[PDB]
Amino acid sequence: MEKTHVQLSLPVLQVRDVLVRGFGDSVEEVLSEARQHLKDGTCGLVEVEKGVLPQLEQPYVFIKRSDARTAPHGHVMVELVAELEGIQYGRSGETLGVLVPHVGEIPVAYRKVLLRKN
Ligand SMILES: CC(=O)Nc1ccc2c(c1)CCC2
Repeated sequence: MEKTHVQLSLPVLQVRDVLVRGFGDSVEEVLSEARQHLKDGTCGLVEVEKGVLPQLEQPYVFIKRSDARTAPHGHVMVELVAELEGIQYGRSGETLGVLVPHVGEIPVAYRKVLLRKN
């Protein structure tokens, strides 16, 4: 009975502050764990710039833009896509960032998203 989309405010973390640098050891695990942390309010977002991905652990979980036609209520519609060894699992739009566990790090911003609970 979960709705197809949920509005979330994600803490945006700087890469060098992140204590737990990924969600696990396989594509299926990272997607699962990312979803669980998103549900629990314990998921952060790192914006991708040069140097960021090499400082994080693969497989990566990205949130990517799902629709251009509109962004309801200020929350960009996004979906999850994992990457391992240059191969992506999911096909979507532009990356908003890479998801990581949040364990109390102080964010630099909050990113409002409307997440597809695929
Ligand atoms: C109320 C709600 O939809 N919570 C929620 C938030 C994020 C996620 C879920 C559930 C399941 C998949 C990821």
